[PDB]
Amino acid sequence: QNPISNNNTATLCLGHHAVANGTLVKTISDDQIEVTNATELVQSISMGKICNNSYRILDGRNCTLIDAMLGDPHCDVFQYENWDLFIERSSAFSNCYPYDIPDYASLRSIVASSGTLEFTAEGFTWTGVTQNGRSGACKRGSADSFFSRLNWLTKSGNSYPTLNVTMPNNKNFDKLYIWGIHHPSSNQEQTKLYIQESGRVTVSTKRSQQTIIPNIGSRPWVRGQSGRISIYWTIVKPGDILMINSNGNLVAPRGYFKLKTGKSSVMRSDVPIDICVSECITPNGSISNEKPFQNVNKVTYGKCPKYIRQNTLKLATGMRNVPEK
Amino acid sequence: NNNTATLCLGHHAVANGTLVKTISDDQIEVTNATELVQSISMGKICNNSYRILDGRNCTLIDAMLGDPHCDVFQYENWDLFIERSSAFSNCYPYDIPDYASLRSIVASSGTLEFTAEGFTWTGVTQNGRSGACKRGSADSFFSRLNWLTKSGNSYPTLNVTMPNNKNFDKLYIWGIHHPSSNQEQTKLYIQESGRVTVSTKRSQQTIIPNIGSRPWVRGQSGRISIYWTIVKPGDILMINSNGNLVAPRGYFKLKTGKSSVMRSDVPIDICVSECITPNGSISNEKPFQNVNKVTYGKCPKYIRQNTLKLATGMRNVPEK
Amino acid sequence: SQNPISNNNTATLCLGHHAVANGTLVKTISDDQIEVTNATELVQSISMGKICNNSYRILDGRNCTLIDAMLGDPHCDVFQYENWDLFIERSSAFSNCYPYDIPDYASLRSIVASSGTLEFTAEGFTWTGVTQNGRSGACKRGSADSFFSRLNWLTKSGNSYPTLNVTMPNNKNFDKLYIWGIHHPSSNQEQTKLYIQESGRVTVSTKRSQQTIIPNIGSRPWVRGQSGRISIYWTIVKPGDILMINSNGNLVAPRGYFKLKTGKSSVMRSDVPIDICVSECITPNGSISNEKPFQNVNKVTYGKCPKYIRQNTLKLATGMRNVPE
Amino acid sequence: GIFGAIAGFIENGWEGMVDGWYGFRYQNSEGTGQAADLKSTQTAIDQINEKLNRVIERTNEKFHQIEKEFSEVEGRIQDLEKYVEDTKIDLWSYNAELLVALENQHTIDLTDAEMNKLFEKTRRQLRENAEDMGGGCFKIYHKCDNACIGSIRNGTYDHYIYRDEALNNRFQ
Amino acid sequence: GIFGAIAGFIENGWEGMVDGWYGFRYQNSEGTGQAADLKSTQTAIDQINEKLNRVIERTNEKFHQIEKEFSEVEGRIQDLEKYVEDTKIDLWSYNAELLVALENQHTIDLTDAEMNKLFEKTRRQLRENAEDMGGGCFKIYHKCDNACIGSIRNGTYDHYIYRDEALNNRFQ
Amino acid sequence: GIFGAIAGFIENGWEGMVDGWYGFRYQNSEGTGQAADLKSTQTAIDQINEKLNRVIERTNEKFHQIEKEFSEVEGRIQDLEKYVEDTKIDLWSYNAELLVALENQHTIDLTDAEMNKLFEKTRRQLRENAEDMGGGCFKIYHKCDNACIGSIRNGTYDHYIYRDEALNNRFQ
Ligand SMILES: *[C@@H]1O[C@H](CO[C@H]2O[C@@H](C)[C@@H](O)[C@@H](O)[C@@H]2O)[C@@H](O[C@@H]2O[C@H](CO)[C@@H](O[C@@H]3O[C@H](CO[C@H]4O[C@H](CO)[C@@H](O)[C@H](O)[C@@H]4O)[C@@H](O)[C@H](O[C@H]4O[C@H](CO)[C@@H](O)[C@H](O)[C@@H]4O)[C@@H]3O)[C@H](O)[C@H]2NC(C)=O)[C@H](O)[C@H]1NC(C)=O
Ligand SMILES: *[C@@H]1O[C@H](CO)[C@@H](O[C@@H]2O[C@H](CO)[C@@H](O[C@@H]3O[C@H](CO[C@H]4O[C@H](CO)[C@@H](O)[C@H](O)[C@@H]4O)[C@@H](O)[C@H](O[C@H]4O[C@H](CO)[C@@H](O)[C@H](O)[C@@H]4O)[C@@H]3O)[C@H](O)[C@H]2NC(C)=O)[C@H](O)[C@H]1NC(C)=O
Ligand SMILES: *[C@@H]1O[C@H](CO)[C@@H](O[C@@H]2O[C@H](CO)[C@@H](O[C@@H]3O[C@H](CO[C@H]4O[C@H](CO)[C@@H](O)[C@H](O)[C@@H]4O)[C@@H](O)[C@H](O[C@H]4O[C@H](CO)[C@@H](O)[C@H](O)[C@@H]4O)[C@@H]3O)[C@H](O)[C@H]2NC(C)=O)[C@H](O)[C@H]1NC(C)=O
Ligand SMILES: *[C@@H]1O[C@H](CO)[C@@H](O[C@@H]2O[C@H](CO)[C@@H](O[C@@H]3O[C@H](CO[C@H]4O[C@H](CO)[C@@H](O)[C@H](O)[C@@H]4O)[C@@H](O)[C@H](O[C@H]4O[C@H](CO)[C@@H](O)[C@H](O)[C@@H]4O)[C@@H]3O)[C@H](O)[C@H]2NC(C)=O)[C@H](O)[C@H]1NC(C)=O
Ligand SMILES: *[C@@H]1O[C@H](CO)[C@@H](O[C@@H]2O[C@H](CO)[C@@H](O[C@@H]3O[C@H](CO)[C@@H](O)[C@H](O)[C@@H]3O)[C@H](O)[C@H]2NC(C)=O)[C@H](O)[C@H]1NC(C)=O
Ligand SMILES: *[C@@H]1O[C@H](CO)[C@@H](O[C@@H]2O[C@H](CO)[C@@H](O[C@@H]3O[C@H](CO)[C@@H](O)[C@H](O)[C@@H]3O)[C@H](O)[C@H]2NC(C)=O)[C@H](O)[C@H]1NC(C)=O
Ligand SMILES: *[C@@H]1O[C@H](CO[C@H]2O[C@@H](C)[C@@H](O)[C@@H](O)[C@@H]2O)[C@@H](O[C@@H]2O[C@H](CO)[C@@H](O)[C@H](O)[C@H]2NC(C)=O)[C@H](O)[C@H]1NC(C)=O
Ligand SMILES: *[C@@H]1O[C@H](CO[C@H]2O[C@@H](C)[C@@H](O)[C@@H](O)[C@@H]2O)[C@@H](O[C@@H]2O[C@H](CO)[C@@H](O)[C@H](O)[C@H]2NC(C)=O)[C@H](O)[C@H]1NC(C)=O
Ligand SMILES: *[C@@H]1O[C@H](CO)[C@@H](O[C@@H]2O[C@H](CO)[C@@H](O)[C@H](O)[C@H]2NC(C)=O)[C@H](O)[C@H]1NC(C)=O
Ligand SMILES: *[C@@H]1O[C@H](CO)[C@@H](O[C@@H]2O[C@H](CO)[C@@H](O)[C@H](O)[C@H]2NC(C)=O)[C@H](O)[C@H]1NC(C)=O
Ligand SMILES: *[C@@H]1O[C@H](CO)[C@@H](O[C@@H]2O[C@H](CO)[C@@H](O)[C@H](O)[C@H]2NC(C)=O)[C@H](O)[C@H]1NC(C)=O
Ligand SMILES: *[C@@H]1O[C@H](CO)[C@@H](O[C@@H]2O[C@H](CO)[C@@H](O)[C@H](O)[C@H]2NC(C)=O)[C@H](O)[C@H]1NC(C)=O
Ligand SMILES: *[C@@H]1O[C@H](CO[C@H]2O[C@@H](C)[C@@H](O)[C@@H](O)[C@@H]2O)[C@@H](O)[C@H](O)[C@H]1NC(C)=O
Ligand SMILES: *[C@@H]1O[C@H](CO)[C@@H](O)[C@H](O)[C@H]1NC(C)=O
Repeated sequence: QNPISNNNTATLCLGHHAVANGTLVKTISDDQIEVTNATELVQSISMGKICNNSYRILDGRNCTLIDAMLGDPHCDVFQYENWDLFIERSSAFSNCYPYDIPDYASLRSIVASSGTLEFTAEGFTWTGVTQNGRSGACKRGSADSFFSRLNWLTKSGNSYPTLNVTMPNNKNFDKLYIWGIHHPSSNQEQTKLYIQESGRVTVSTKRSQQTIIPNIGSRPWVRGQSGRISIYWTIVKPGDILMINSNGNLVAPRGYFKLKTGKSSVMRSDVPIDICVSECITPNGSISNEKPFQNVNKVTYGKCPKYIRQNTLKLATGMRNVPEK
Repeated sequence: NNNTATLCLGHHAVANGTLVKTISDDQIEVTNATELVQSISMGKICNNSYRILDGRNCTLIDAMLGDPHCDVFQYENWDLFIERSSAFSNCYPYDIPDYASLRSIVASSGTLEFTAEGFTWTGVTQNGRSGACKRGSADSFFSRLNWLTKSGNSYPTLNVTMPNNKNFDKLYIWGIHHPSSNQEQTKLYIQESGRVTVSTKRSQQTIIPNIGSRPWVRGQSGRISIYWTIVKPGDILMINSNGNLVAPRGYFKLKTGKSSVMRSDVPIDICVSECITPNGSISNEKPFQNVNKVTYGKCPKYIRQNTLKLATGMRNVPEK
Repeated sequence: SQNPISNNNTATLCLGHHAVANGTLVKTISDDQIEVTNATELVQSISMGKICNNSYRILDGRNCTLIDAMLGDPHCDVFQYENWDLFIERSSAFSNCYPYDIPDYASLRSIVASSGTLEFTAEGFTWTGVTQNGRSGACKRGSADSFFSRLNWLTKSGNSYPTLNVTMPNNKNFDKLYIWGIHHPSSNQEQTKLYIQESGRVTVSTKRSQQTIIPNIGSRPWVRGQSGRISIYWTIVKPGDILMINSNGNLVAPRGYFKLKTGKSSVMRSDVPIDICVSECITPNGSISNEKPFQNVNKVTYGKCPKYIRQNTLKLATGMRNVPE
Repeated sequence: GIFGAIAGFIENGWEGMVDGWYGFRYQNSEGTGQAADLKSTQTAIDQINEKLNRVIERTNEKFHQIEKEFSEVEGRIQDLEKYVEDTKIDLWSYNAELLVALENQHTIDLTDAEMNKLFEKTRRQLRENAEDMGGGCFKIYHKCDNACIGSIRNGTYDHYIYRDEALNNRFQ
Repeated sequence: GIFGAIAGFIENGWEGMVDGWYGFRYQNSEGTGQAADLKSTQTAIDQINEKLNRVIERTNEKFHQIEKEFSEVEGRIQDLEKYVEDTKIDLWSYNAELLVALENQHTIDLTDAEMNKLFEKTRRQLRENAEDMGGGCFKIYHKCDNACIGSIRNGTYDHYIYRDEALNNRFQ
Repeated sequence: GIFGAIAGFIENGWEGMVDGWYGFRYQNSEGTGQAADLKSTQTAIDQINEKLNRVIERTNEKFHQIEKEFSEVEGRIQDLEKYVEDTKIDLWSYNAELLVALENQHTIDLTDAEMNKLFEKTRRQLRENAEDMGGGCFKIYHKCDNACIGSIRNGTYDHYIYRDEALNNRFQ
């Protein structure tokens, strides 16, 4: 009661710190509760550019991966390239013979994952035909040309003999062979180029085969051409053999691509590539990977935070903040 | 005793509590709990929030092609198309390679908006018909398809083009007739073997008919095979054929939709609901449901459990 | 409070908890590592090194794939009318009949595996105007040229092969599986010798489905004396539906159907031995104990199995914090 | 519960406590009475109310998905569709089971905590003027009529007023 | 731990306590003793025994599933198969890691709580007849033979019998 | 919070305490002062710092996956690809939401626990020499200079030497 503390007493008070400006977090108990400090767990900002300092980034520029593989002339710079990540641009275009690839997406995936365009020519012998067919749809310089990796065969004299060739795989890796069939625009064109009215391509290994027939008919002109080539592929394992048998329309392989089991990929993005430090790439550019989550893009490559829908998640790093007064 | 007092602290209890599970206990009694799993449906599909289209005796595909008994479905749109298990085909027997994909693409787009186009078919007979496909008790055909046959003793190579000068994607449905015999082939098309090539700048399809008997369906042992082609703005459709073409009459408008298709036999009626399942609409108040893994709309999550009780009150410790 | 001998008129009462000399470390939300009195391992990382034969019916394929047993490759004759919960395919398995391929092999294998039976019923197909029961030196059964037991290789009779047209209704209450094929001859001479027609064709249909295959004449790699191939296809006929077969050459005909069941069966690739023991969970590494909730042995499992996770160890506390004396 | 108040040092609940989840019963010179404690009640209710909304996002629209029922046997693609769906359902079923058990544990604990807190709050007010009798009851060692009980209820009890009386009653 | 009993105000555990998890040691005129407390022990054991089963089913029966290993490069369908499986495995691996961390935290918390609860229960019985000396020990300020200790252990100690004696000893 | 210390029996925090999370203020004949408690501070910080590392695996490299954006409609395979990815994202988004709420709850609860534990530790040291004033303050009933306060802070306070003095002040 005495206003002055007796000398034979003391007061001891227990307490905790507080800060003037706390921050709000969510718990199991409370929609919002103020804590002394919190940290952001969601990366929502990108670097606006793709960093090329950790992973080997290859800019496709005007070329798709497939066109670089086939050897579209404007893609010649890409011969024998390799990558961790191949960047495909929305403005890429094809500029050779018009073509399609049944299951295009699978071939793109296989090559992208392999991470290389290491190509090796092989000594195929094509008895009794003319090799190195070319087209005005595909200029290399100012000269009619063709996909560098394919060999467009046509008749010699008045005949196109049944082609029958073999190529054993005596290496220790998978060989990828790319080949095709030409689809003429008319019966007249078919017999003109290949003699046989009904073309056929059979590509086989010991335990698999692909049997293809040409498709004949008028189609919309693309670079002056109503004809088309359809592209196919065949993987030959070590100890297996490749066989090609055709009585017309064959667009022959010139060799093989080396297939690797890689950590490579392909990504669609229009963002510039520059010098900087990042271990995670998205179509929006590289991002920091300090945080466990990100809301930048579900498409990622590298050492990346997990994509989630939320744009912010605040983790408390301090106690409940209870300011004075 | 006036010189003292007693003050007791306590908490409430109820005569009738309810059992829940915790991390600590398989079952413990609390004062109150609530069910989190929706296990009861309305037994009917409510048609008030989403546009529900009852297919009745028609599949979506048959409505698309214009099977005569599906003529009511012309130019319809939906959030959810409902297919009944008793739906049936009643036209020329057909198949569609990748049927499931066409059905999905159309279901998703959510419209059957069709626009006729002025295809010229020089030198052939148009509007072929069949006893397999009766309309008004007379031989007929799919409303959206145009069965071409010889004119006189000729069937010239057809070669036609249709530019897409619109700003949306066009969907073209077309087909090829597989006759039951060489006699029918030459009778209808002159040529001993037909061919249909449908292409654009970025895709091509060439189909050859296969002659022979398939099982009798509505008088017919032949078949039509159905195909589709999408033509983007700026692109052009080309059709080339020397026989057996079942031609398109125009195009369907494709749009980016939030629509779907669902199989159900329950009635469609007026009621309040935002979640549809094959068993009927269900309330969406609860976070979970065990009615059906198939849903459309604003739906609770499907889980295996038929009941989950959330405590809404303290441990219940009744008096003796 | 010294007093060497405690006071008779007071007592001391201490409260405590137990401890063990050798605790074990676990992880909590609060601590990277904290010592507890005991813990239990939740990840099964050890297999029995063999597949137990006693809970589920295990069938050892030995030298045969499930597909070869289905087709009736002679060295697989012992597998006729077999059934299984789990079919084990060995990596040493081989084919020893006419060389063949199955487009979508994986799907047919899955369908048969799941059904869990090779129950086969012959049917009275009538093959008018052709020779039945073709044999090949590529497919010896004992000392005789033979063929897949479940297929019927048709060839010309006299100097003719008429257009075959056969039917078989399904008046049963289950789905029938028909396996059938087409021969791709290696040469034109062989084509006309066997089938007269210069080009054959097979159309197999039901009320609601159809498949047409045209052969492709030409050389494939020599396998057991043959540069030709058979391609295998299947058709599933539902109750009330009807099988139709149409061919003017090259048909490798079904002899009947396999009964399909809605089963709980599967197939697994493993090279470990099968033996007497009790277990309810099988992996390619062998049977595993299923007392634990998780396992890190193999992502491929069958039966009553712990969930596969990436961690090789997870310790669950079964006691209080251990605070040794 | 971890605090050992509910189903602990408090033997049972009161069915007759209708206007609160927690409260007081008392006997003094003026008879017997009961009163609810509003703050403790409100604190528990606020934590329990719509508690799942803190973890489960508001149900949003889903539209076209994958097929989940099949009328034909198909093999590989169908196997994958069925596997994807089963995988999803089993993951959500686990999430549901865990969430409910965790939330229920939290509800049991927080309500036990509120009971304990109210007890401790009351104990601190009474200082040296009362003893814990067990069972959640305090023996108050002075004359303590309804206004005095009321002062405890509203947190304004002044122990110094009664300390001499109480100390004498406790330790004589 | 959150209650600060185990590895807290109790300095260490007792390796010589073999027939219970919690208990008492005592010294009086008759000598020294030890006795397990069975109720606190059982409470802790019941909560810990097969606790995972409250949230996860032991093992689930599964049959035919998708392929998970591949002998050929195939592209799109195979990419999807692998992605589905990897996605599933990472999600379950996360579930396993969190579950074990949460359950271990709960076990530590509940065992610490039982220790605290036993101490508080004993404190409540003793009323004014004993003081907490720290270390989890009470000094009992009266003659307290084995029968008396027994009455504390079975919750029948009547503080009133001994209060005058204890108060005289405490305040001298 | 569950212990009722922070935002509870302690009215508010001290913005003027910058060298610790928990601590003491005192007043005696030598004046007033303040000092941080390092052990309670460290215990809280150790539990909080990088706490997610206990449940969230070190981020690993992922490489080629499935396509997640599509320029044309395709039907069945694309529907499945999209559904798989949507399913994955929804499950991880839920995991993230739950983890953060659980961690935050745990952080609030463990810091409240440290506050209560420091208070109980101090109470036990003081024995019969002090009373709990409420508000987290002790009235110490003997002369208690800065060295004496220091012995309380470093846990070496000897209640025995001040007991006679303290009891006489408390009760007379
Ligand atoms: C609080 O009080 C609740 C109300 O029940 C009472 O109603 C009042 C007015 C009085 O008349 C009471 O005498 C009467 O019992 C208690 O709820 C009841 O709890 C029991 C379990 O303890 C439930 O039993 C289950 O019944 C199922 C029957 O199906 C339906 O039938 C009733 C109508 O009679 C419906 O309302 C229900 O919703 C049911 O859907 C049955 O399927 C179950 O069988 C299974 O389990 C038993 C073992 O328990 C086993 O033998 C058997 O093989 C099955 O595996 C089960 O028997 C009862 O449904 C339920 N009644 C209501 C209306 O909810 C409640 O227990 C009580 N709470 C506490 C803590 O005591
Ligand atoms: C089936 O039907 C299709 C569709 O009608 C026919 O395909 C057309 O075939 C003709 C040639 O026979 C093509 O016509 C040629 O087009 C060339 C390219 O056009 C450019 O310029 C126009 C602007 O007017 C743009 O539309 C376009 O983008 C191009 O930039 C022209 O270079 C040609 O002109 C020159 O050709 C003649 C000879 O034909 C020369 O003597 C002259 O120098 C002349 O200037 C020509 O007009 C047309 O492109 C094709 N259309 C399509 C969509 O493919 C098939 O021929 C038909 N099949 C059968 C069997 O009848
Ligand atoms: C290849 O081989 C197949 C298989 O044999 C042949 O296909 C059969 O062809 C015949 C001839 O067209 C078909 O016969 C028809 O069957 C119809 C369906 O029968 C069902 O429904 C009737 C109800 O009327 C029941 O009686 C019966 O139990 C069945 O449930 C009948 O409706 C037809 O009868 C009508 O037409 C005839 C015309 O002769 C009239 O006389 C009758 O009055 C009646 O109006 C008819 O009999 C048979 O359906 C086909 N079977 C299959 C499985 O397809 C192919 O012909 C053959 N191909 C070649 C080139 O040879
Ligand atoms: C298209 O092109 C291909 C590739 O050249 C041709 O296919 C080859 O055709 C020949 C002729 O049939 C095949 O020759 C056969 O080879 C077998 C070899 O297998 C292994 O074992 C022998 C040891 O005997 C080794 O020499 C060899 O390296 C292999 O390791 C032999 O078994 C056969 O040889 C002889 O067997 C009998 C004994 O029973 C002898 O009496 C005969 O002399 C017989 O010749 C046989 O010669 C060769 O295998 C094919 N290669 C491939 C890769 O398929 C096509 O023929 C061609 N097509 C056309 C239409 O021209
Ligand atoms: C036992 O627990 C259940 C928890 O489900 C309690 O029922 C819930 O009570 C609240 C408040 O009355 C209801 O919310 C109200 O909803 C209406 C319209 O929907 C709205 O206008 C009000 O403003 C209010 O939000 C809630 O719907 C209801 N939930 C259920 C499933 O019935 C019940 O009150 C508890 N009983 C006791 C005694 O505490
Ligand atoms: C939801 O479904 C209900 C029920 O199916 C729809 O109401 C029904 O609509 C039909 C046809 O549109 C109505 O038929 C009409 O009725 C008169 C006489 O009643 C008839 O002479 C007309 O020729 C006309 O066809 C019918 O009355 C009505 N049925 C019922 C049972 O209510 C409703 O349109 C649907 N709602 C939405 C928003 O889609
Ligand atoms: C806190 O309570 C005291 C004690 O007495 C009251 O108890 C209350 C819970 C209430 O039910 C009331 O009816 C009862 O009187 C209050 O003191 C009393 O206040 C009333 C007016 O509200 C006066 O009439 C009395 O004279 C007065 N008596 C004494 C001894 O103080 C007090 O006002 C109340 N204060 C607050 C801030 O809530
Ligand atoms: C609680 O214990 C008391 C006394 O102490 C007992 O402690 C027990 C654990 C046991 O070891 C026992 O041998 C020991 O006596 C019990 O009261 C006593 O019971 C005995 C025989 O029933 C009598 O001879 C004593 O006079 C009696 N003491 C008193 C003061 O009545 C008591 O039975 C026990 N209560 C319960 C409910 O278990
Ligand atoms: C990263 O790039 C993607 C791709 O455009 C952006 O995602 C789009 O966001 C816009 C604006 O909200 C929407 O119109 C689209 O629905 C999104 N997707 C696509 C495929 O267009 C994303 O916002 C970008 N993030 C950045 C720049 O930080
Ligand atoms: C909703 O309807 C489905 C069928 O679409 C029901 O699922 C069946 O349930 C029965 C038991 O009630 C099982 O025997 C069948 O095997 C199930 N069929 C299928 C195809 O799954 C389901 O019970 C209904 N759900 C309700 C009414 O809540
Ligand atoms: C400590 O825990 C272990 C489990 O980690 C227990 O030992 C197991 O006991 C079970 C059932 O009796 C046996 O199936 C296992 O073979 C044992 N495993 C190991 C690794 O030893 C043990 O019971 C516990 N020990 C104590 C003293 O409680
Ligand atoms: C698993 O399968 C069965 C029992 O389920 C057993 O096979 C028989 O036992 C021995 C193998 O040691 C053979 O001599 C018999 O011929 C088998 N029986 C038949 C009918 O063939 C065997 O115990 C188990 N293991 C193996 C490898 O078969
Ligand atoms: C324990 O405290 C004793 C009291 O005096 C000191 O308290 C310290 C905490 C510090 O603030 C000094 O400035 C005070 O003078 C002291 O004599 C003992 O040496 C202390 N022992 C230890 C190990 O801290
Ligand atoms: C603990 O392990 C030691 C090995 O260091 C061994 O001697 C014994 O088995 C255990 N000790 C005790 C006291 O049980």
